[PDB]
Amino acid sequence: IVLVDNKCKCARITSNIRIIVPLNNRENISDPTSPLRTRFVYHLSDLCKTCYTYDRNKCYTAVVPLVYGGETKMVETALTPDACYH
Amino acid sequence: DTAIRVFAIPPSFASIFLTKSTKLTCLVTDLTTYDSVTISWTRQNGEAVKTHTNISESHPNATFSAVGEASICEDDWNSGERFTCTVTHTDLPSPLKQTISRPKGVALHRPDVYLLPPAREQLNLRESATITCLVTGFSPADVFVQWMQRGQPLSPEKYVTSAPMPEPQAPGRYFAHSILTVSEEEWNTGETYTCVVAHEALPNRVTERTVDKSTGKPTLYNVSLVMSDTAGTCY
Amino acid sequence: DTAIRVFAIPPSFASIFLTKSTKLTCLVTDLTTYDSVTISWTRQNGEAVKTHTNISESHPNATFSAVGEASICEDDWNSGERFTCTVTHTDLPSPLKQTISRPKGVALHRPDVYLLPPAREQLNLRESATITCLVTGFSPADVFVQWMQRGQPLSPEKYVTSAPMPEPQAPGRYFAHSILTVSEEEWNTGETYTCVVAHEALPNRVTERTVDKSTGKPTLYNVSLVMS
Repeated sequence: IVLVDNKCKCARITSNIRIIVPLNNRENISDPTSPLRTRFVYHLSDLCKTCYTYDRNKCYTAVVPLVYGGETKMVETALTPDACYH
Repeated sequence: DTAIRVFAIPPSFASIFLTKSTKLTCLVTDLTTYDSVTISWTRQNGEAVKTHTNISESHPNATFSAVGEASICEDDWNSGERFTCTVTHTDLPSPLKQTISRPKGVALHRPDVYLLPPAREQLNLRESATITCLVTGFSPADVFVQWMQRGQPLSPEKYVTSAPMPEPQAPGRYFAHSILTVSEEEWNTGETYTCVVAHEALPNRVTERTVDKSTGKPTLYNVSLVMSDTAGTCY
Repeated sequence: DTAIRVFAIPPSFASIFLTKSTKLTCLVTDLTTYDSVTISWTRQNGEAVKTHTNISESHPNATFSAVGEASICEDDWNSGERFTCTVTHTDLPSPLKQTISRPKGVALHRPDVYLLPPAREQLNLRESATITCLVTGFSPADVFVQWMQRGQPLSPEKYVTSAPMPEPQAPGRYFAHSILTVSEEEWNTGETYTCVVAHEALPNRVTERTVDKSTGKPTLYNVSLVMS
């Protein structure tokens, strides 16, 4: 019965049409250092073939620099460590 | 050929797909029934063909002869595998030869199927329903169609199909139709109705389509756009 | 298949419905080569009728033959009678009573016509659109169909209709289809398309069914913008 259950945009169409549109998220998902894209588009045709949310099973990541005593070093950090693994 | 016509009915794509046997049948009509009526097959190059299997015992006019055929594999059907039916009889002074080749289909076009549910008006009659599987935007010809219901190839007595006619956009495109009658209630439930279309231009020569009340036009729209100021993930 | 072969011809009603003129012509393919022909046209009642004329001496077979047309009254021809000519040959009397008249009687049934619009995929592709006209459940055969756009008869090249075919339910029932191509732009807010159907088993000898963008059903959206 559930025609489409895209978790990228949380669009579920039971044939009901449910779409959650979280406001807090940066334009670019690759890094947080990007404008805040408030616009949201939900093309049903395209969706039935640039994500906004994050899947529960998906654990994104981005590389960031760190400097303590020596030289700047790049280390990976997960945007949702709870999903990855008080 | 001018005197004494010779029929030649090659194997259609349906038998290649379902029966899986390319048999080239050739016969002679309006001829005498004596002996010496030998029907043989050979390639124009000179090579012969397999034995004529599954001959026809009875004849329309009890013509004492043996139809010529060959159980060749599908490889002898692509573009460059021609054939020749030779017939000999005492009445004629010399044997008659009939050469046949492939149409060499050109301007291949991926079939574009656009199905749509039965018309609303039928529902008011409430006596019977009919479904269409019109196909268009395809080339070359020789497109097969069938109506499946949960892997149940429906008999030709249930569904009918038409030959393809030239499309108005251009002559390098054809279109065909295939209807199937059922009861209105059966259509109401959907019953996993599907249409299977086989065409050489298709990458796999098999394409399935289906339709239901939902597919056509749902009047209701229980749209629920949850704003969810802050979810981040799937809330 | 054994001699007396008749090549495919258009016996359809449009033969007289497009120009509104009775036309009577009967011939056999590959006729015997002879000078002139023993024309003879008479009704089954017994009285003779005006013979055809306008013999066009032009054939691809180069076989000396004759072919023409004859216009007769409508009451008698459409009197439930399968009018048949009686043209014979000069060498030997051979009355060819070929039924150029349509089959009257047998069984009358309303040809149910449904006018269905193009699929959503076709319009979304935004390349073209096809409107379907299904004619079903009628008798006898030879049901004609045509298209119009508010008195604007579109060229036959635009649309196309299948010749009648028997129905799977029973031989008496038939069915046919007529497709019409058109751009999507007009199908959105352009003009209305009408599929007229002509059949002997009709009260006015013709009906009509129109369609346009709103041919579907009114959509009832229920939007619920749930917010924090």
